[PDB]
Parts: sequence; C-alpha cells; structure tokens
Amino acid sequence: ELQEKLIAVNRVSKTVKGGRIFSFTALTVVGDGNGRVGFGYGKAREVPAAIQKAMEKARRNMINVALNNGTLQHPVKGVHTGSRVFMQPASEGTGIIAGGAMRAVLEVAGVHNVLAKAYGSTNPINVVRATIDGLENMNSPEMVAAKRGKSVEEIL
Amino acid sequence: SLSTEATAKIVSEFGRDANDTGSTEVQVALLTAQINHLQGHFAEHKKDHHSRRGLLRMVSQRRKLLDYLKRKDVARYTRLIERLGLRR
Amino acid sequence: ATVNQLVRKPRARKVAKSNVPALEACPQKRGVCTRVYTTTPKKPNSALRKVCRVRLTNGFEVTSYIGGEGHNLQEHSVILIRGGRVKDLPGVRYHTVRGALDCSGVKDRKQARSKYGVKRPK
Amino acid sequence: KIRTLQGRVVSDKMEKSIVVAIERFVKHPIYGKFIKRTTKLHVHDENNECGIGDVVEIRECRPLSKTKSWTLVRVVEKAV
Amino acid sequence: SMQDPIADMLTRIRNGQAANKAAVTMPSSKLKVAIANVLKEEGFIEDFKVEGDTKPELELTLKYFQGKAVVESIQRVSRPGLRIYKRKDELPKVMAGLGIAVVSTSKGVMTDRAARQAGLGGEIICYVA
Amino acid sequence: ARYLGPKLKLSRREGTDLFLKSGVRAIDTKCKIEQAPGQHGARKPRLSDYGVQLREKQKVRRIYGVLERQFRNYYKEAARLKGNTGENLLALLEGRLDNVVYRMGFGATRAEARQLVSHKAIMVNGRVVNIASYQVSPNDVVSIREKAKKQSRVKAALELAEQREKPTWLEVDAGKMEGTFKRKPERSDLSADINEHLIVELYSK
Amino acid sequence: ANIKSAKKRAIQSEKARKHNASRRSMMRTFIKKVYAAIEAGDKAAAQKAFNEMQPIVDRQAAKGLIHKNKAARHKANLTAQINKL
Amino acid sequence: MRHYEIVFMVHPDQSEQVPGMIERYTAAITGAEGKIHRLEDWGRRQLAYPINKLHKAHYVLMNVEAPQEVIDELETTFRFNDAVIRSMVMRTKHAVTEAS
Amino acid sequence: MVTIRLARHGAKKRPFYQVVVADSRNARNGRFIERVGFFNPIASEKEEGTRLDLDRIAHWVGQGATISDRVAALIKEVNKAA
RNA sequence: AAAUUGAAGAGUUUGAUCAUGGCUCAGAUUGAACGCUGGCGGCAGGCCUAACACAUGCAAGUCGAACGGUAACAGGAAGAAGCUUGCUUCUUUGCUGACGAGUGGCGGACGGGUGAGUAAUGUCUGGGAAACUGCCUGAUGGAGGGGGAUAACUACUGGAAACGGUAGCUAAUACCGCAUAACGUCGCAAGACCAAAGAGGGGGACCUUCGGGCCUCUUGCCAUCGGAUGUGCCCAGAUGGGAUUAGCUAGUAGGUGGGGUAACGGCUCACCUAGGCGACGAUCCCUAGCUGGUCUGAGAGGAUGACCAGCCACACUGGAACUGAGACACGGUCCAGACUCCUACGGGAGGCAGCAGUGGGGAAUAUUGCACAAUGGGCGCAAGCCUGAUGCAGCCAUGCCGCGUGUAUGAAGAAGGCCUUCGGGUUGUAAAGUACUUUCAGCGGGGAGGAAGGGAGUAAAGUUAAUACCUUUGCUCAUUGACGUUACCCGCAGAAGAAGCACCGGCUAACUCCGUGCCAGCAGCCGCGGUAAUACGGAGGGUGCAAGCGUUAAUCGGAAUUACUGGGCGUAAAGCGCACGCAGGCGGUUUGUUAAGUCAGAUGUGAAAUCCCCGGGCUCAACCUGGGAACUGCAUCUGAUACUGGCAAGCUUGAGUCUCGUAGAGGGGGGUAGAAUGGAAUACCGGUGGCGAAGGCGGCCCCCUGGACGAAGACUGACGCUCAGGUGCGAAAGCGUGGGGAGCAAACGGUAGUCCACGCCGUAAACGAUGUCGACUUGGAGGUUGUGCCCUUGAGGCGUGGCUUCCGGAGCUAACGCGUUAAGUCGACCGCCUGGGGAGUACGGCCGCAAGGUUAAAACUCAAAUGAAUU
Repeated sequence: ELQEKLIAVNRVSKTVKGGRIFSFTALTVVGDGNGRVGFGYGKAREVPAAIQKAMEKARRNMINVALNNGTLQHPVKGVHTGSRVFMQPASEGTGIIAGGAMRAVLEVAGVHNVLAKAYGSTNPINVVRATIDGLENMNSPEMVAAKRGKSVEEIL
Repeated sequence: SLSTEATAKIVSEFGRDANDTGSTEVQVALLTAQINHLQGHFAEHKKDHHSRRGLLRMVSQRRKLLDYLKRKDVARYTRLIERLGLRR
Repeated sequence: ATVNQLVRKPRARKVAKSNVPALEACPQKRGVCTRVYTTTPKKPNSALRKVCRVRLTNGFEVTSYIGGEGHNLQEHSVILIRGGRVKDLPGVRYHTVRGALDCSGVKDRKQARSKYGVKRPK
Repeated sequence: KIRTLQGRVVSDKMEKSIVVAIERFVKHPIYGKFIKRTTKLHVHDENNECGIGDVVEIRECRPLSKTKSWTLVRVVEKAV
Repeated sequence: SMQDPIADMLTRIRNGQAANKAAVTMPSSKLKVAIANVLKEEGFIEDFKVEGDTKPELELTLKYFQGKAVVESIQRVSRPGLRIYKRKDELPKVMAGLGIAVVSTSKGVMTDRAARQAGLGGEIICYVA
Repeated sequence: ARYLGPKLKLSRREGTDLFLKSGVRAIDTKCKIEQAPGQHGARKPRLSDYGVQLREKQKVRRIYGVLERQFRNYYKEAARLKGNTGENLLALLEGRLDNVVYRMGFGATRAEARQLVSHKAIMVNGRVVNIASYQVSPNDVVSIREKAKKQSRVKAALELAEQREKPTWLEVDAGKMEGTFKRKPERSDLSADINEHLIVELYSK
Repeated sequence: ANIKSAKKRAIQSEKARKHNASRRSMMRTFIKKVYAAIEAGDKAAAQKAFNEMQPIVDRQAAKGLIHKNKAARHKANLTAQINKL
Repeated sequence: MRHYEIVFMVHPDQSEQVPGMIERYTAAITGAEGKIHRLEDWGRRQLAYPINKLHKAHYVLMNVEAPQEVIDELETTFRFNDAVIRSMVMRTKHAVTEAS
Repeated sequence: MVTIRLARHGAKKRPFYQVVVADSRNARNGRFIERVGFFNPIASEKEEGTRLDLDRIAHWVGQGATISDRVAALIKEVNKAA
C-alpha cells in the first residue's frame, strides 16, 4: 500500500588518517497514492542499511498534500536554497511529465498528469525537498472558503 | 549665518504679509544677500574647496525655486526679477 | 536592469562562432595535402597519430587526420575532409573520409565498413 | 469630421512656414513600457500667425514644397 | 519618496501579516479606501475605518485563520515603472480562480469576476490570494 | 517492411505470448518462453524506466506488427484528437483492416490475414482493398471474394477462431462469410496488460 | 535585329521620328514667335500671333503629338501674359 | 559686535606702567562704542612656567564688549610694545560677570 | 481588359480549376481580384463539381468584363440543368 | 459544436559537499553532400557556388474581310497540238483558291529569368489629392468634300560582304489640306479654335457608261461624359550592425516670378532671406532584395526568405533619348569601353541572370524529348498560326507516403558454427520436409477519364424587300489525345526475380569468446589500451531502424547561457572615488475640467495561399479540395472616466524658510608657546570616541561660515528624488615653474620627495569588497549628544530625537554570515557582468610637455578556472 522507490545513491566518503572510509547515502520517498506522502534521507554503511534507514525515516512525518480528483489544485512554485520548482496541473491522460528526480516524488504521490519544470541545479535532495515544499503549501477550494468565511459555490 | 536685523529687514521688505519668512519671495532675497556676503570672503586665497559645497547648494536651491516660480505662478516671478537684477 | 536601461540599449545578444571555420559553412570541402607525417599525442596518450597538413580550395591551410590502419596518402594526393574535433591533438578539427575519389579504404575489415569505405565482401 | 492633428510649435524662422512637433504616446512592443515619441512636421503657414511655444491644430493637404505638405487651420492656447 | 502609496499600503499589510499584528495604521486615500473595500468584501479582513479629518488614516483589522496568515500572496503588478493594461478576455486568473485581482475600471474599482461578467477589462492593481 | 525473421524469439524477448502463431498447440510446447532469447538468457537485469518504456513500445508494436514510422504517425494522430491519448491510439491501432479481419477470425495469425488481404481477397462494401493499413469505418460491411473461399486455411482459421474467444464490439457472421465493424472498441475491451501512459511519456520526451 | 518585326519597327520609328521632328520644330517656331511678340510689349501684334498660333498647336495636340494638357497649359500661360497688358 | 576676554601679563620691572595702559585702552573703548561692565586687577601672581623671564607677572582683566576692530588693534599695538610678556583673548562665551 | 478565366490547381493527371476574374495581361496562376467558384473536371457521380455565383458574374459582366469560352459553356450547362 | 491539449534531463572542476559558472550529449528540420547497400509504386523537389564566358538548336508573330499585287503551289478557262475527236502534252489569262517579299494595323512594355546593386527613392500596414489609362463595356452625335508624295517594282550602279545610291512608276483604314462644331480647350464673360475611313456579305424594284448606284445587316472610324482595370504621386508608422563613425548640409531650407511634367513640388532657372536636420542617433562605414510565409519553441521569442504568390531592381559595363496609351525598352536604337568572331585589311556582327546544352568553379543538382490534345496569351470576322507559357514524358532513394521479399505445419530440438563446468546450452520453427497462396514485376487480352468544343446539313426566332445574308436557340452526322503498350479488370505459371546499415563500458537498448599487449588503435563527454582489454581488430549472439542506414554541415530546443514574461552585482563577474546640476525617468493629498493614453462597442480593412478543426475526392495515406476562424494588426465613429496624461483652483504631513541656543580634530590665511636634532611632527587630553558627499580631519587666538543637532513658536505652498554626458572636489604616486630642504629615506651620509604658491596626474582593498532616496518590521547590552513632567526630594524615575558599538528573534543567506545603520519586506532612478588565459593587451581615438589616463578587441589556447566549509 505504501509505495516507495529509491531515487539516487551517492558514494559519500569522509577521510580518516588512514584512508577513505567509503560510505553510501540514499534517498527514498513513500506515499499511498493519495494526499499522504513522506520522504526520508539515508546514510549508512551499505545500500540496504541506507534504504531501510531512509524508509523508517519516511514511515513517519506523513505530509498531507491537498489534491484534486486526480491532479494538483493549481500551479505552484517552490524553492529550497538550491533550485526552483514549477508545476502545472495538466489534463487527463497526458502522462506524468517530469524530469529525473521529480518523476519519482510525483509518481509516488498518486498524481498521473502534472506539467512540471525545474529551473536551477539538479541536486536530488534539494529538488525533492523543494517539490515537497511546493506540494505542502497548496490549498483546496473548501479550505479557502472556510478561511474567507465563504462557500465553495461563492468562489467556484 | 546672518544677523537677525538683516533677515528681519529682508522679510519685511519682501514679505507680502507679516512674518512670512518662508515665502519664496523673501527666501530668494535672503539667499542672494548671503551669497553676495560670502562672495567677499570667497574672493580671498581661492583655496576653500570645502565651503564651495554650500555655495553650489544654495545656487541650485535658488534655481529650483525659480523653476517652481515659472512652473506654477509666473506673475510674481516676472514682478521680482527687476527688484534684485537677476538673470545677469 | 531597469526597463529604462533596456529602452536606451536593447539586450546585447551574443553569438557563438563555429569551431570549424575552414569549411566555410559546408559539410566537406576538397583539399590537397602538403606534408605527411606523424606526431605523438599528449599525456595520458601514447601513439603516433597519422596527421597531415592539407591545402584547401578557398586558400586555407589546416591539419587533417586519418583513422583506421595503414594508408597510401602521399604528397599531392587530393582528399576530402568533413571535420570533427579530437582532444588528444592540439587544435585539429578535420578528419579525412576514407574512400573519396583518391583515398583507398582500409583493408581486412568486416565491421563498420561505411565509416572507412570498405566494399561488401563475397 | 475632418481628421486633424494637434501639437506644439518649435520654430518659425522661415516665413510662411513653421516646424510643428507632435508627441505620440506609444507602448513599447518588446518591453511593454509606455514611452513618448516626438515627431516633427513642416507646416505651410500664412502671415506668420504663430510663434514659438504655441499649440496649433493642423490638417494634411497636397504637397506645397520639397518637405512640406501640411497646413494649419486653427490655433489653441495662443499664449506663449 | 512614497511615489507608490498603494505599494506602501501593500507592503505594510505584508509586514503586519508576518508580524502577527491585529490592527495596522497607515495614511489613507480614496484609492486605498477602494482597495480596502474590494479586499474586505472578498473575505481577508474584518472591517476598515478611515479615522481622521485633516490627516485621515486607515484602520486595517487583519483577519486570522487559526492564527495563520489569511492573505499571504499580495504583490504589485502595475508599478510606476510601467503600467500594465489588459483587455476583457485577456484578464488573468490567479490560482486558477482561488486568487483575486484588483482592477481599475470605468465603472469604478471592482472584482475581476464582476468585470468579466460585465464584459470589460482595465488596469490591474494587485494580485490577492 | 514486415519483420521476416525468427518470430517466436520476439515473444521470448517480450517474456509473454503475443498470439503470434496459429494456436493449435500451447506456446511453451515449442519454446522456453520464460527463458530469454539468445546465448545470455540467464540474466534479468533491472529494466529502467526508459527501459520498461521502450519494452512496452516494442511490445505493442510487435503485437500489432507496425514499424516505427507508421506507429509514430499514429501517435501523432492520436494526440491530435480530443481528450485521452492512449485510448485513441489503441482504437486507431485496432482499426487496421488486417487486424479487423484477424479479430473476425478469417485468419489464424496476423501474418496470414495480411497475406490474405494483400492478395486481393477482402472486400469492403463490395470493393476490393489491397492496403493492409486501411482503417475501417464504423458500421461498414466487409466480405470475402468467392475466388478465395475454396482455400482450406480459411476454414481452418474459421474453426480456430470458433475455438477462440468471441469479441463483443465486432459483429461477425460465420456462415455468411462476412462481418460488420459494429462500433469503435472500448478501453475495457482491450487486454488490460497493455500499459499506455508509458507510451504517452516515451514519445513526448 | 534578330526579328523581322524589329526591323520593320525600327524603320517605322525612324519615319515617325522624322515626321514628328519636322512638325514639332514648326510648332516650336510658332511658339517662339508669339513669345518674342509678348516679350516685345505690344498688345495687338502679340494678340494676333497668339490667335494665329492657337489652331496649329490645337491640331497638333489633337493628332496625338502632344497631350491636351500641354496645349491647355500653353494657352493659359499665353492668355495670362496677354491679359497682363 | 562681539565680546572678548582679553588678559595679558607684563614684566615685573614695568608693573608701574599698567595704570596708564588700562586708562588708554578704556578711553579708546569708550570712544569706539564699547561697554565695560567688569574690570579686574589681580595684582602680581605666579605663572605655570617662567615664560621669558623669572616666575613673576601681573594679572589684569578687561572683559570688554568693544567691536572686533578696536580690540584687534590691541594686539597690533602690543607688537611694538615689548613690556608685556604674553597675552590671551577669548570670545564672548556668554560674557562673564563679577570675578568672584 | 479584365476577363473571367480558369486557373489550374491540382496534380499530375488530376486537374481541378478555380474560375476567377483578373486582368487579361496577367499569368494563369497570377494575381486576381476576386473568386467566383470552382470547376471539377474529374468529379465522380453526383458531386459538387460546378459551383458559381451568378450574381457576381452578372455584376462583373455589367462592368463590361469579357468572358471566356469554358466558363460560358459551364454557365450554359448550369442554367440548362436547373 | 469543434479553431486545440502545454514545458523531462544526464554527464563533466573536489580525496569527499554545495553553489556559480563554461563545455558535451540526448530532439526536430534541411534545396543537403559523402560512405555502404538498393524491389516497386504514388506525390513533390532538384547550379545555394563564378550577375563567370558561352559552340549549337529553338524561345514573337499574326492579319488578303486594309492595301497594291503574283515569286513559288494547285484549279479554272482560251487556243497549239502529236488524232486517241476529248482525252496525255505546250503558250496565255490574278481568272479562282492561296500566298513569298513589301506598305499598313496590332502584337515586341505580356508571359519568362536572376537577386549584382539597392538600409530608403525600396517593402508592409493605414490614409490622401494634384493625374493618365490602347485593348473592355454603357450614354450622347458625326461619319462631307479634296490634294501630293512613296514602298515593293523597272533600269543603271557603289561596296569583299553587310549595307546602300541614282533616275521613272503605282495603292489605301499611310500622309496633308478645306468644310465641319458641341455638353470640349482657352478666357470673368463676350468671343476663337479643334477630327475622321471605309471594308464584307448578299439582294426585291429600278439603275447603269457594266464597273455600279440603291436596300439591308455585320464590322470599322472620330468627339465628349462615364464605369472598370492598371500605372504615376504624397504622407504617417514600422522596416540590420558599428558613436573604435559628432556634427552634416548652399539648390542646401523657405518665399517671389518664368519654364516643364499626364499631374503638385528646387523638378529647373533668376532674385530675396539664412536657414534645415541632428543624442528620440543626422552623416559616414560595413552588410541585405522585401512581404504572405518556413523551421524550431509550451508561450514569448530565435534563425531564415529554398518552391508557390504579391511588390521592387537588372539584362556584357557606363550614359542618352526616339517610337509608342504605357519603356528610359531582355531577344529595339544611338554614343563611349572591353571581349569574341568575320573580313578581300577599307570595314562589319553579337550579347543564354529564356528553354536545353558546352567550358570553368565546386562536393554538389538533370534531357541539345514530345504536343499545342487541354487552360491561358497574341493576331484574325471566323477558320486558322505561334507559344521551351504551359500539359506530360527522361535521370537522381533528394524529400514525404504506400505495398512486396512468403503463410501454416514442422523436433529426427537436423547438420554445421559458437560457447561450455566438457554434462550440455545457443543458433533454433529458425533450417530441411509437408500443405497453401501469386500481391508486385514478367507474359497476353479487354479497358474509363481528362473532350468541352469546332465543322456539314436542317427546324424556330430575331432582320429586311426577302421565306436571302447574318446572330442566337434546338436537332441530326463524322469526328478533335503527346500523355498512352494509359489508371484499372481478367487468364498464364511457378516460392518464384526481389535486404542492408549502425550499435553492444556508463550517458542509452543490447555480451560472450579469440588476437593485441599504453604498440597498433578507438572515441559526441568521462576517457580505455603497461600479457583475463565486456571500450581496439576478428567470430557468434543480441539490440534499434528499414529501401534505407550512418557520418558530416547548418538553424532552434535543453540554453533561466541576455533572465520583459524568466538572472544578478558583501566573500565567485559586477555599486562608478565622491557631490551639484542640464536632458531624460518618476512623483504627496482634495476638488473641478478635458478625454490623449486606457477600456467597451460598431464600421472598414488585414489578398489568395499556409496552419486548425469539421467533411469530401484519389482502392488508404501522402496529395487535392468545400465551410468557417485565425490572420493576435491598423484606421474612422459612439460611449465610459477608476487610473495616468493636459489644465484651473486648492491643502500641509514631503520639501524647505525664520528665531533661540548647542557641541563642534570642518577648511583656508594672519600671529603665539615649548621638547628633540634653521626646518619639521605638535607627544601626555585621545576614546570600535567627534566633524565632514569624500578621500581625510588633532599645541593656543581673528574672519567667513558651511553642515548637523534640540526647542516650541511664525511662514511658502508639492516648490521633490535620482541623474547618461557636463562641471567641480579629489588618498596616494609622478612631475613643471621659483625656493630651500634640521632628521628622514627609491636611486646614488644621502636625490628629488614630504612643505611654501601657481598648475597639472586622476590613481588605491578610494572597502563597510555594501550607489542614492524613501515606507514598514522580536529584543537585549553600551558610548554619545539632547530637553522636559513631577518632589533636583545628592549624578533623581519615565519617555523622547538623533550619531554610534556588539550578541541576536522572524527573515534572508550556496555556507560564512547580515539582521531597525538588513545583505528582511517594497518602491523610484542610475551605473556594471555573461568561462579562464590571451589582456584592461594591440589597434586606434581623446586628454595631457611627457610619464601616462579613458574607451577598448579579435586571432589563438584550455576544459576547466572560481568561492565557503569541514573531514
């Protein structure tokens, strides 16, 4: 039920007086297909340890994403210190059009058609954090209705 | 700056009412009197690089005041040119 | 960059020159060789690269390159060059197409024969 | 009904002819900014009716010289 | 100087929302009163008050939704540097309808939806959402 | 144009069957379909996203027997339509006359059907048609020339299709030696194992 | 040159050029006459010269030698010069 | 029209000269449109350092309102007056009152 | 003068004409001032192969524009059919 | 109802991170070329290069119903006849049809080529008056009467030829008069003037000198007003780069008068004035035919003008004008220049950037084809002729699309090859075998359509004298095809005649085995190869395409790497060293006014094409084609007035003005006091403390003050901010003039030097690595200068302006870090940046005596350089 997929692994290393202690980091995001998605960073001695640590880190902090029937609410734009992210809710059956790192974090979220673009650098951690940030601060019509004290009909 | 008995005489000679020390008509006259007074000292030793800043500043202020005069009310403007002999 | 700084001077567009100017916006010219010799490449490459200085029709003078194994290109043998940059040699961007009206294609080859102009074996 | 123009006056040195100026307000195409462009026109004049700094309403007619085909029909804001 | 009073009002609102203040005070003007009206009748504040006779000031009662910022995305569009004018059909749509844009029109200031349903556009003031 | 090499090795490279051959025997009765074709068949690496996209593309293509150019033109025409892309593309691909007669059952395999139609043996509204890529209009009666009814392979494919499944949206008449393309196929009427969004995102790259 | 039609056109053009040159020289003499007359300053002689030179230039403009506009302009100019005296 | 605070110290051998000097100076002041509302005679007193001679000098204060011209005349007259040792003069500084 | 002639627009062995009106001193596919209709020599059974605006034709011929032979036979056939 | 449905990244600097930043690649397209192969068909395309020179052939003729006539041709007549008594065979007759050459009319200004020049004279969009217009079509009238020449021709004759010359001779719709006369031209009017031609068909009555007169219709001619088409002209806006191109321009700008154009106008001339354009970019220099459009792109934009269509320019080079309605003339003329060719050595002929083709350039682009059967164009009543326009054929896989090289069964899992754990696996239903089919080429038959017309004969109406003649409207009859051995259908036979290319380390879909040992070699980046190389060569296998595959070249995309949408400038590239101020940009609040911008609506236009979506026609598609909408544009009218724009009147909080005083290392010149060795620095106050737009400012007095500050009070009314050039100030360093020069110290104790005046130079880490001006924002701890309230109830507690120093919240920041004196939230304006080296260098230009300063490249070379922060 909780879908997950490894995005990228890096041969991180921190030197010691003897030589290079080759570690292995990993990143993985989990999601149910609805407005319940969380990510997790991993850093351990091996790929299995790294992915299981990233998983257990992602088994928590379930971010609730405001989603439409099968698409995003409205175009949003986010950035976290490394690059910007821009995405447009597209039509039905036009394909999950994303680039690299964003494809995983957008397919695990259960949305199948979003028109997205990522300006800036392509650091996977930063870009996935920016995507999650831009996905969290979205908003559904009923929420704006309650905020303004109006109805979903008055805002259409 | 200048003695009060001179500023008061200027504002009573160019003031269209009582104690209008800020009406441009008395401002320009006070500024000309001050510049004519500082000219005597400026004519000496030619080496006052610093004090020329206020000189150019008040010249520019009088210029912008006359610009406002010709931009909003030209009657008094043309009426005061011949009083002090401006435009050289 | 305010809008006034753009109205007084438009966005200065910059163009990128072509790396192979001798072709003069063409895919391949005809050239006449002047010298045939070999030079060793730079570290970390160790070989004797078969190069040659070729005189072109338009009056230029550029170095060429021959690939494969063995050749017969002596002096006064006109050739054709289509271009192509290689790093291991200093600023040469001209490869000689094997099998253009003067260059005999490499012999004893059965794979990728199109790049070296080798007829079909029977 | 007759299409006319309206602008300022630059000079009247030559007799029976003045060089009026018109400032159109055009939106810049590429940068969307609104900038004022000033054009000049040689207008055939009579009796040297106007001077520098006046406003005049002019209309277009047949050419009367090498670089002058406009005539003036009425004056507004006759002051300097 | 304060060449754009609308921009000063707008950034004071931007700061009051981020400062967790309830009421903010600014020198008012007819245009700012119109903006306050089109902002209140859209459900982002409580009410407005033009207090003062010779130097009137506007009183903005910043609404709150669980203490969070009810309105957080407001920026100038037609700044003094350049004026942007949009036709009826070419009007924008902030947040696919969830955002409101203020427009100055021959029939006074009104809402973008009211403008398009009346069949005419105008000059954009700011984007509110 | 048509691929004329080892046929079942294509299904081996796919991994499942493709209804390629006649069907008188099971697929595994002749080949090790689970085993990969070629010398190196003892390895199943992790097919990447682009890998699985290309695999699905080659799958649907070799299933329908269409080359890259015509398939890309079909994709263009499908995206040219209104609304969904995958469903329209599959509807178009199912509209080919050879595939239509194969579904009606006058041919055992796609190759046999395409050979039958390319030998002037099929008629739409009584007119002979030779183009294997002729799209069939809805509610358009087809038939078969009497000059070719005496071929045993016709009756063989007929009884084979009788032993096979029966399509819904295709009105066929066995004894009449003809049929009728009732209406456009439905998204559910297809085989659900054909992923279409992979095809959508592949070409649109 | 290369076509018989070109040669016939050249011959016909030479004939027409000689004819037109003769007639136009006659017209030029007739106009210079009244021009010198009006330059002299006499009313009667200049008027008579204009009256006698009107029909010839009229017929020349009618036969297609010159357009009617040129004849009308000449007549108007000479009439203005006459009426000046 | 500015006050000044002039004070000078004279050689001890010529201390008997100052009664005439002060008279001349006050006469010139009353003739030059000045006002003197304070006068001091501190007698003889020691110095901080023995300037130009032994440590003995007389102190006399004037505190005159006379214009700057006639007061500036004082030091110029002191130039060709080699009895006084030194002199010091300050500005108005809200011109002082009774010595105290 | 101004005439009403036929312009060629089709493919090899597949002719198709467009009755237009233009100056006589212009090319076949050259400029023209107005269209009238179209003629189809290869029209199949009961096809819209011959369309003309008789009002515009009468208007132009009122100006004195000459008329070709093919369009003359075409308008004769049209007026005789219905 | 539809006219849309639209955005992908990856690799690469470090031992390891992030960021900026350069580089490469994934895609599409082409007028493409090359290499390897190559079955067919349909539709398109095919010297971008030397506007280099052309052999040769064809590309503009037609009219006998305008003319004299007869060079051939064929048809009549009259006689000569050989007697064959009508017949073969001769001479004559323009007599007939027809027609060489010639006069004349029309047509060579259409159609067709190329982009050399051509940054405005040209092009596009939208307007305007001061014009003409043969052929086309309406309206109104005439269409009378004469004259002289000449071509061809005859004779003679010059010249090598072309080309002429002399004397006679005849025609008209050729030429020239007279009459002719308006609604025309000229004149206020009165008044004057202006043109022509007949031809063809027949025929009742007369008529006749034998031709005819006469009737009729058809057609032609002249004059005027029209319509339409086309062309000429003017204006407004838009229409490349270089300011390392700052002034240009006397027919120059304007005015008067004369001439000339179809038409206004310095178009031109004489005179008079001295103006006209220019920072909103004039001149000059460098390049370009422009537009609908084409490609790419999510869009905005970017590149470009190959076919097709519209407009402009040119015809060997530079000029000129004639004819003509229309040329300043592609297959016309004249002059000058070159080239080639001919010559009998005096003189002549020509211009393929037309259709083919030749030579040369090139890597490169084709047949010295057929036909006017179609649609056009010219001529003529018509028939009819020309048409290298055009309609089709020939070559090229150059581009797009379609079909075919078999189908089913078939494990003895054949043989062989390859790998191998030597058991076997792979090739592999693949093969062989069995059964079935004949699409397309090949063979032979049939076989649509592009074809409508015109011709011969007849009926009806129109027209008369006519039932002739002519015009239409019907009918009847032979017919009118280069394509074309047509598309297409039918029968023949036989698996038959019909597949290659690139790749296999990652980017990216695919792997093993032999040779080779940093050698040969491979490579779009990383880079591999030093005896087990998945990267080189070879073998099998696999992968991706397909009659094509691959390489190269060029334009866009990723490239947000020009960032207006959509970038920045504290440490990586960047805030001028600093002020005043012109131009220019922006601008507080209220009322009133106008309605230019703006918005809404309407009208006209935005050619046809192309793209889009609905349909149709080619057996489908390509292709063609019927509707719309777009053509995001421009102009005229009406209305709206919230905003700006223009105006009028206002207001004080912005800006300032005055008063009281304050602290003042603020600056110049004139004096004074000491310490040390006549000059110089004024040590102890002195402090992340004060003064200044700024570098900088320091013992004590006289002047100008300038700025800032606190206090309330009095005043003007938006007087303001920024500011390219421009002016001024200007650490330091370097000098020039006149000096000296205690100590000092490049160079040689010790020069100049620091200092005294006049000038120059304009340079710094001129840094706060932070341009200026404003509005809004959790605090704490200080120095500093300030006055008040109340009891100063001793420097008193509170708050208040500043100037100024550290921690630090939200926030921003790649990280460090900043954080009411932001590098936070925003506005206004001006500067600078697009990888590193070359190099702030050359070339100039400008300023300076000079040193020097400002502005300021490309060629070339590399694939990194560059910041923080830890291990």
